[PDB]
Amino acid sequence: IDLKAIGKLPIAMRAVTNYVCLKEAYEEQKKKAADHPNRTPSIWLAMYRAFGRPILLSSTFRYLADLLGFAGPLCISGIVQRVNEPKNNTTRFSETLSSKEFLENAHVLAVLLFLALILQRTFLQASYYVTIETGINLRGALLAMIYNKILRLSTSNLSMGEMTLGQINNLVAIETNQLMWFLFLCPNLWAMPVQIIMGVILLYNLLGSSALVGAAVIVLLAPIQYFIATKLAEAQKSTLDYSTERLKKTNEILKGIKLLKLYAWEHIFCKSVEETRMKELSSLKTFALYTSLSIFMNAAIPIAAVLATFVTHAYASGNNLKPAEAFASLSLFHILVTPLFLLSTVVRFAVKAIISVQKLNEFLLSDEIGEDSWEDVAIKVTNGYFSWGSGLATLSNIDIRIPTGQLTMIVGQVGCGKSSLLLAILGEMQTLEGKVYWNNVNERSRSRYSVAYAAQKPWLLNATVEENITFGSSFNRQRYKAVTDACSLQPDIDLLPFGDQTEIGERGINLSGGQRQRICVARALYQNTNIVFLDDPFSALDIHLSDHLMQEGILKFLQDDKRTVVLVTHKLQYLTHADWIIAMKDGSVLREGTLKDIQTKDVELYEHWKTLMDNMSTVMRLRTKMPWKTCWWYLTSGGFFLLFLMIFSKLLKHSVIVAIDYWLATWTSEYSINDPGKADQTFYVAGFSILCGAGIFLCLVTSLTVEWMGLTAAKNLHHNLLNKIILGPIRFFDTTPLGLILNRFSADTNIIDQHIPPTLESLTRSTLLCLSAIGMISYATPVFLIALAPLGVAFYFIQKYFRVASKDLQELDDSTQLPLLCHFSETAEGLTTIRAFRHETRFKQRMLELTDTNNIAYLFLSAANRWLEVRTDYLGACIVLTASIASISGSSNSGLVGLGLLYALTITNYLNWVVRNLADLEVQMGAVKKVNSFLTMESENYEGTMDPSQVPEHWPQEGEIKIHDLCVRYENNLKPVLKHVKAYIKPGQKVGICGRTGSGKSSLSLAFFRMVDIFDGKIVIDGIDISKLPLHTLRSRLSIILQDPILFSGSIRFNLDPECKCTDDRLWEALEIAQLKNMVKSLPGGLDATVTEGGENFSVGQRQLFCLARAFSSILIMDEATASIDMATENILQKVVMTAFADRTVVTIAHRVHTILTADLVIVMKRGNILEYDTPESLLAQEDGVFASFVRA
Ligand SMILES: COc1ccc(Cl)cc1C(=O)NCCc1ccc(S(=O)(=O)NC(=O)NC2CCCCC2)cc1
Ligand SMILES: Nc1ncnc2c1ncn2[C@@H]1O[C@H](COP(=O)(O)OP(=O)(O)OP(=O)(O)O)[C@@H](O)[C@H]1O
Repeated sequence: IDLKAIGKLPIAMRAVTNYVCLKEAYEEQKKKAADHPNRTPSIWLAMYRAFGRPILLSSTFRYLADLLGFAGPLCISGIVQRVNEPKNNTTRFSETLSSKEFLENAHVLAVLLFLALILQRTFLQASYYVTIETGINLRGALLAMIYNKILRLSTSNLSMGEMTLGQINNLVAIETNQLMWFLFLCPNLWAMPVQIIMGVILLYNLLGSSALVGAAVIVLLAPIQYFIATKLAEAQKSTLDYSTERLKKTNEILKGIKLLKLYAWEHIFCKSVEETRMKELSSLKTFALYTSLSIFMNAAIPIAAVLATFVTHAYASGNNLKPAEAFASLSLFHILVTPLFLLSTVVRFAVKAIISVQKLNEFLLSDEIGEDSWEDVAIKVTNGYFSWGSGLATLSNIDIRIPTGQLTMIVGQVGCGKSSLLLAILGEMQTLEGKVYWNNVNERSRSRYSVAYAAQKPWLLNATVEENITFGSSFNRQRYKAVTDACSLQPDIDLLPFGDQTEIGERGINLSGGQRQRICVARALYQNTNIVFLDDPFSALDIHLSDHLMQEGILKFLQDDKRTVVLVTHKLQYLTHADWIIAMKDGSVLREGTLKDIQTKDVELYEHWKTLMDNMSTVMRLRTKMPWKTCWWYLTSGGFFLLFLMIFSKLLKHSVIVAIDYWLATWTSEYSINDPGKADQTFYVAGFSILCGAGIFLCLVTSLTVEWMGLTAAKNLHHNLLNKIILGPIRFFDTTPLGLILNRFSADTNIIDQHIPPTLESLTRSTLLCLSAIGMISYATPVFLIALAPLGVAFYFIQKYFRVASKDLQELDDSTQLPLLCHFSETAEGLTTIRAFRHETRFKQRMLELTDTNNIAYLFLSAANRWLEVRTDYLGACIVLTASIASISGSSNSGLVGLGLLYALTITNYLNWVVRNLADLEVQMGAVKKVNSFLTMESENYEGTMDPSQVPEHWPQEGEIKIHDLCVRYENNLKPVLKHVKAYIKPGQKVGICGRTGSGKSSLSLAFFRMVDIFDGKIVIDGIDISKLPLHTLRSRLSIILQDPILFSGSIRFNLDPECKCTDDRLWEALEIAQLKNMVKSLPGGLDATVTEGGENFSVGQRQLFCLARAFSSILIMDEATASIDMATENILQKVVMTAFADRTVVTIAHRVHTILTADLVIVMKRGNILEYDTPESLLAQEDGVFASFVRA
């Protein structure tokens, strides 16, 4: 694969030269515009003179190539002119003459055509290859500048709080890509008239008069596509917004798989979501319509146009048209039509580039100056003003110099200024107004080169945690491991699948806010030249009974070391030696003292405080013809007249166009001067012109056919997913990550909706047209059948090479763009988190490598495409020479040679289209196959003769269930239980019972979750067989509680999705529970209130589902309250007793006394499962019952 092949030109245009050009251009812009500061409000009027890398070579070569190409058809006309044979009556001598008769000879013209074709193709490809190699550089430059102005300026930002991710939202991939594409496409806009005008002049010169009327039609046909563009863009935007709504709803739905997999809300939660898709589907249909129409515009106008000219042929009154006069005219028409689509694309591209550059100028001209205005002491200020950045009059009359090595902490939660003052001390905040002085020596950035900082708003790297803490220094096990073990991350030690080197942070493994603050303080610890600066890091993530432990680890770490260590915390848990304190209240620090010296000043301040206290052979070797069978699956299944109608229609239209050409040949076949006459002018209008309507009609039908098929398949494919995974087995869902499933649901549905149809249409059109042309060229000369056989056949092998080669390069590209954008994700996301960490300049060091490391692969892919195009062009030129030589040797008639040469010139260009479309289809279908293999697989059957049983909510025998006795080793690949634990429970057991870790999880999962070979045996449960309960409805009757009850969506506003028009959820079944009372009884949100992905965001009064409200099932099952307030848990227990009035039986799973302390009826267990029934807890102590529980009792 050779993912990182070579930089091979990092000096040329990677990082250094890009800045060396763009910065100088900016300097020239500012210096010149200084004279007219506001008379002319330009932005990048000097963006022309930005590089010195000329683009004039591109335009010059392009103009030369266009002239040669447009000349070619005149050579075709010459080669057809000499068809008439005027000999046997005059054979001039013309001895030794050179320029006299060198022109009209056929063979010399043919060789001229070959030379011109090769030269034009080569010049064109080389010129815009060079242009692209410059474009890439421009993109690198623009990015380098956006970073230079976003890194060392965007730290002290206060207006940016309106949109904190605006930069990483705009400049990520919408702007730079737009500018790179527009630079690579500019020559078309600059010199497309150089082709249109030239073609018009040639057509007027050789066509005469009957064609201009039929010629100027296409010059207006192109604006039809330019007009369709806007509507297509609007439809795409609407579809994108609907897709965003669908994606958010799907994320919410899929986030509760284990919760909904058995409750009464399994399928229903997707109902509207399904409609959502259908709803969104409607918008997609609208977009498809315009696209299909656009294809008709591109598939009909030429034919139509030429008919017009031939209609105006009746305005010429001539006998007929010389076959050497109109074949070349049609060739010119078929050549002119190419750059018009480029022009139409440029119509939108210019607007996109202008918008992007203006947005970039506005962003990079937004308070970026003044947001960075430039014994180890820094602070001596006599300011008449020290503004909170933009906010003036914030710190008036501030003057303080802080002796080092102190615990300076102005503890205060209200009006403290701890963040404003903390940022303004080290100069990182714009409080420099007035006069500021520093110490007599540093041992001009305001004396802060020895700073050290830790998070106040948490921050985690998008990489390994160990990387997140490496902090740009050495890394050896001794000091790092000692610091880590001072306050060990044991839960993080076991939870990370590869240690601290495993996934961590955003788009990685999650981390808690307490752990986040610990990580921040630890990365503060593993820093050198420690003169640390903190701004109250321990007011929220308080280490319970460990904040003192953390401060003692830090004691032996730095407070027993020679390094200034401070903290600006407000907590009184670690208040020992909290000597330094201030009373700012919108003022500077005017207080400083020892532990009791503050009481000397005797402020009401001290006293008051007390009162408030895998293999390559299985990937590469099987990569050849990768999607074939999957493509057959794609087309066949969901194709409404996929090939019954659309294939036949496409073939009919193509053959009809070929017959139209043959009819054009027939109309002017041989009657040229055999009959000037008056009745021979309109003979063939029923043989040639009468078919013209077919050319404008038949294709139009096919213009929708392919697209229509795709639309149907999309809905069906999407529906299949919902059909497949409406409900599923718990093993896979508890095994695989959620992100991959969400990606398979979203990205692949986008691909199948948007990109497959145009690729298929283009590939089919190219293949069929090339085949038709090959057939014609073989007809006109038998030798052509042999003559066109070998070389292209060899090309076939070469074709196969590309059919893989660039794909792998694309594969490299497919990953190459992942990291670099994340860089622009990180530095900006921490707009202030990386303010003054003494490594700001060092941020460029990695970016300037990444940019080149990616643009190198970009250029490699471009070069591969260029080589493919050149090879196709030369193969076509060879085919043209062969067919032309054969036609001129055979010399049957002018019509045959004209048709052959025109079709060869047509086929010259379609090979690149065919190859590119083949690659696109292969890659797209391979992407489809990733989720098309799991299209409808079913792994949870339901085949039971369970008779109709009423089974109301009544409790038969208090839910007596003892069905496990010496449980066997479980199976069915669903996290089996791998031991033996006989089960024998207490029927009338109200309160919960302590349990061992060995079987606590197994029992918790065993309350309702299915299993085959787990604990089968003698059973007495529920009055119906455990295995014979109906799979249609019985599983809907169960109930569970999540480990830490999280209901992300509303689940209250629309909680009456099943048949409950109870009209009592307001205050009768919920307020009495006293946990839902806060959100219901005394709340104005109402019976229709929702919280976005929150089970604990806005619902703190009842994190668990309201048990009484659901009983406005009958079996209640508990879990492990990981983050529940003990008082609230006791209140919920009182509500549980209120429910027990209707239940009087509850089983729970717990291993700690905090959840198993209130036992009223319990059992005496065996190794983790209940062994016998016994109320007394002391009896359980004598036996093996509660010894592990006794470890706290
Ligand atoms: C100058 O050009 C044209 C001239 C005429 C017409 Cl009517 C269309 C174009 C055109 O289409 N565009 C403008 C400029 C342009 C862009 C790409 C190509 S390319 O050779 O097809 N290369 C790729 O597309 N991708 C590679 C792979 C990695 C990404 C970047 C390069 C060729 C040219
Ligand atoms: N991003 C911001 N938006 C609005 N006001 C701000 C911002 N940053 C600072 N301020 C202002 O600066 C003043 C000083 O804030 P201070 O440092 O006391 O907050 P804090 O004590 O860190 O907050 P917390 O107690 O939650 O940690 C506040 O009155 C606040 O209005």
